[PDB]
Amino acid sequence: VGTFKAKDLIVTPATILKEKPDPNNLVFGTVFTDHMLTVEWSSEFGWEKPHIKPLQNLSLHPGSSALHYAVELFEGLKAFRGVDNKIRLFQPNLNMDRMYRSAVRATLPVFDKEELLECIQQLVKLDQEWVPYSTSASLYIRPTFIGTEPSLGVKKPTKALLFVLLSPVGPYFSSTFNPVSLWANPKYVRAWKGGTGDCKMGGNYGSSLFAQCEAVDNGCQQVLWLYGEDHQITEVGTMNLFLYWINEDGEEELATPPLDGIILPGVTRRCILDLAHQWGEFKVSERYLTMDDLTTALEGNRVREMFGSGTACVVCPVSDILYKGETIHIPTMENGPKLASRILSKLTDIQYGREERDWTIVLS
Amino acid sequence: VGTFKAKDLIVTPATILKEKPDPNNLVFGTVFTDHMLTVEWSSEFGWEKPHIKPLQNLSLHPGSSALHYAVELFEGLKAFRGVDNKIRLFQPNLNMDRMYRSAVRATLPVFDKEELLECIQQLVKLDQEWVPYSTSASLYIRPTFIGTEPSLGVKKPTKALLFVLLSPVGPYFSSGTFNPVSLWANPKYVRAWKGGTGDCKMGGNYGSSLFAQCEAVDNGCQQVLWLYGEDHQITEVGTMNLFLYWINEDGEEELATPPLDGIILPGVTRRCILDLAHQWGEFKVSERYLTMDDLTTALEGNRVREMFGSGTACVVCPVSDILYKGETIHIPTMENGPKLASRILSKLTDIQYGREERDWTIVLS
Ligand SMILES: Cc1ccccc1Oc1cc(-n2c(=O)cc(C(F)(F)F)[nH]c2=O)c(F)cc1C#N
Ligand SMILES: Cc1ccccc1Oc1cc(-n2c(=O)cc(C(F)(F)F)[nH]c2=O)c(F)cc1C#N
Ligand SMILES: *Cc1c(COP(=O)(O)O)cnc(C)c1O
Ligand SMILES: *Cc1c(COP(=O)(O)O)cnc(C)c1O
Repeated sequence: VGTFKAKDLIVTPATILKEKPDPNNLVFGTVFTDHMLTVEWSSEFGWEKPHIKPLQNLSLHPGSSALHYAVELFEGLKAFRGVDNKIRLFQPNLNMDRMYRSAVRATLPVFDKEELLECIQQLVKLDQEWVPYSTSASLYIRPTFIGTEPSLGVKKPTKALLFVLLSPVGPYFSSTFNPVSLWANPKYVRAWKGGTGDCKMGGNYGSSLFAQCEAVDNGCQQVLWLYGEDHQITEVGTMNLFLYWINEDGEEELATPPLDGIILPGVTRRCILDLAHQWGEFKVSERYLTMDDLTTALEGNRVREMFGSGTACVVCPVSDILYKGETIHIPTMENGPKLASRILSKLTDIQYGREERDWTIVLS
Repeated sequence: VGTFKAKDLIVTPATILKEKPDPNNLVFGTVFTDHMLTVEWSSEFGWEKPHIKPLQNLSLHPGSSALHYAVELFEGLKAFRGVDNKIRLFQPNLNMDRMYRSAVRATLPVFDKEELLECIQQLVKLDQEWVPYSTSASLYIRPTFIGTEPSLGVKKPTKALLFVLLSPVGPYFSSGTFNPVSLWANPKYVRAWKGGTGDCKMGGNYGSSLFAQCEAVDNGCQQVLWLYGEDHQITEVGTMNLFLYWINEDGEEELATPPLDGIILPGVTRRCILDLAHQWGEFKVSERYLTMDDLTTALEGNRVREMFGSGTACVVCPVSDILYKGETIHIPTMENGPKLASRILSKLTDIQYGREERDWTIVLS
């Protein structure tokens, strides 16, 4: 159980550089930078020295376990060009923690978290002009970890590739807030107790595409993932779910589903709970929320705001849920949205260096 | 929509051929033949013409959805060199049915099932000397279907590759005789859930299983017994369907297997075994729920005869033991012959190797 070291980085700069895209006409994860990180592993020799080199196709054996048994995991984090023109990562330690834990659950080989971070930092530094010159755009960092075992045997891989892509992304909505409609159909399940839903393992995402297409066919933008006999609301697509409301006890509450195995422990989710705890202005509950809790609250005018949280869209307001053939209105946009707007501004201010924070590291 | 057609096959023969492996010293899925099938798809142009060409690395964009969101599915079926030296596929139509259905559930593009079969048949024909000269070995056919979308967007792919590998494989167990397995039963891990993809051969179902398989091996077990629900239903033996041969609660001789309620992969071998047992008409055949309590209650009453896994891998794999809640539970399969397991093995083996005629076999094109 060794590791690749950032000290050993072999840098092959590209001799031909690509034009950067317009920040205001960007489709998410469509455009890639000049360079990538790649690190080879084998059971026989362990970690090879890491490479920063030009973006290129991967040459994979067609038996590679990533292609057959989804022996794969990824991360998502961003680099932000601040108002002071300094580039910052946001809580990147939490991403490295989550990637390591996911690697263990996948049986992919462990690595030193600080060494991968330093390798990512060198990659973003070389491609730093790709971090858009825009206070509403970012560079998406996609660490990826794949089994490359050339064997059809269902086993712990004896060959893996860890690589990192960079992709400049614009504002989540090309437009201020575009509130989403959620397609809520309990027939589909994202994740289950005893499953891998609390990891960013590829297997969790492939099974979701069918339901996402069903959502789009019914003029919704995301899936509301329901779970269990009592229809728990768990996640908004690939975003954590927050409910701002008067609870059953008549108390002002920010509620989110708890980490009981079926929720991806989001970085944004952690940051929002940390903020709401620190503010000390209302109750903060990691607790179960059902469609009946929600509809009961809406008939009693107890619901203020619902929003998704994630690296993608820091705070994504929900306006409507389609469920049992009815459109259910969530009055998020008629209540400001006051708290969603405040949370967006606090995280945005930290990300873009408008305010100092422990949560940000300036680029190496 | 539309489909690639076998009539459009572009064949690029290999100019250098590899030596075949020893039929008696084969490891599953480690050795590959001279050629592969590849077919490109895009939303813009649809299916390109299929290629049979030398085995080669795939050139994939590192954003390919197969690498990120497991936008992928596979099949497993075998070609058998029979006692009459004729090469036979076994129920290959059922594999094409299952691949199509899996493609729909994955949001990968549909294709004509007959055209893929004919493409596979041409591939196996060109590489037919790879079908081992051994009546206890096979050629494993691995159809694979991957999203190759160069975009990190979590979406229906606008780019896919369908390809087929061939791998000569020996008997499941080296000895050729039954090597009975121990199952590691830990309810903490769940293979599949209602509203999930457990009834498809989608890659996502398999990645989550490796950790549990390693836990099994660490406790001297060979396979995972997949438990489900508050009452601990026995569902599957690793990547094999589960059969229980026993006296049921009604005092009747019964072959039981869990039913296709969404959390069971509809196995070809599973279908063949039910078809046989129905046809024989010698005992009750029940697609029904089986719990660890049903099993342990039956063992206390000496009501259990045989437990076996079923699958293309190991036609019939006897179970001798289950580790569950820190106790070793003995299944007396090997002390009861195993009579039914042995009969089922013989019938399917005889069909596969052309010892007996059947509708279930197609001779090679
Ligand atoms: C790429 C990714 C995978 C898994 C979890 C999170 C994640 O991050 C993002 C996801 C998305 N994204 C999609 O790719 C598709 C959808 C649709 F709704 F269409 F399914 N929604 C989305 O938010 C995005 F647009 C941006 C980011 C970012 N940053
Ligand atoms: C490769 C494959 C994938 C999914 C479903 C079935 C399937 O078929 C097989 C599986 C296995 N196989 C493994 O790959 C590992 C394991 C252990 F659990 F031990 F890791 N057991 C096994 O039976 C095998 F040995 C042969 C065949 C065949 N043909
Ligand atoms: C990535 C992800 C999230 C959000 O996590 P962040 O670290 O906040 O980006 C939420 N749910 C699922 C299922 C995810 O995959
Ligand atoms: C493939 C598979 C089976 C058995 O399939 P056969 O067609 O009989 O080889 C059983 N369970 C799982 C999970 C499988 O993937």
